[PDB]
Amino acid sequence: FNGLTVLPPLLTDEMIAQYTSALLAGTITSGWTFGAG
Amino acid sequence: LTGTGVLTESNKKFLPFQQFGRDIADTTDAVRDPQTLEILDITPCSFGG
Amino acid sequence: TASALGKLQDVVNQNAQALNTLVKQLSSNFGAISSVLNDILSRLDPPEAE
Amino acid sequence: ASVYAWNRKRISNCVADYSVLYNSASFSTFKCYGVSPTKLNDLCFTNVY
Repeated sequence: FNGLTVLPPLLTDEMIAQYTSALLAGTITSGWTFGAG
Repeated sequence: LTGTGVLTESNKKFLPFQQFGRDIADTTDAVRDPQTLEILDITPCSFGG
Repeated sequence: TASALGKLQDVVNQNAQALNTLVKQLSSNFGAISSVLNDILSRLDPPEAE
Repeated sequence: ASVYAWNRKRISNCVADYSVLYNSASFSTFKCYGVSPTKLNDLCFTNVY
């Protein structure tokens, strides 16, 4: 209340969970190959 | 005591020997009016970037 | 057991401590007659308040 | 009164305008401490001695 304010993050925990589920779904089905091709 | 703000009703159970309350930063938060026994909060006016 | 995530808790705590100290520092007089700016500005004359 | 037995009076429940004290020129000395003498008209006190 004295000029101090938080700011929101850009990404949200659902987008981060999309990322961290895409990486899992790739690693379980494709091995390393998806990383470099 | 001078100031600016938004006066509002409040549910602070001031005791009969008390007049006002303070916040951690040592500023007035609530007051008792000199003409009525009601207790009022003071809230600062809105601001932002 | 909830103690596993010590680091993530301590990185929040270390920040919260400083953020609280920065606001609590506002109370001090620094040698002035009174800490409240509006009080000084009310009880005194503009030539003195500075 | 005499300095060995100085005299005191307690004033309460009053409404007073100090401006006349600054229009008067009958005082050999007039000095105040801790409050600006011009703004006394805008203040309140619990007691005056």
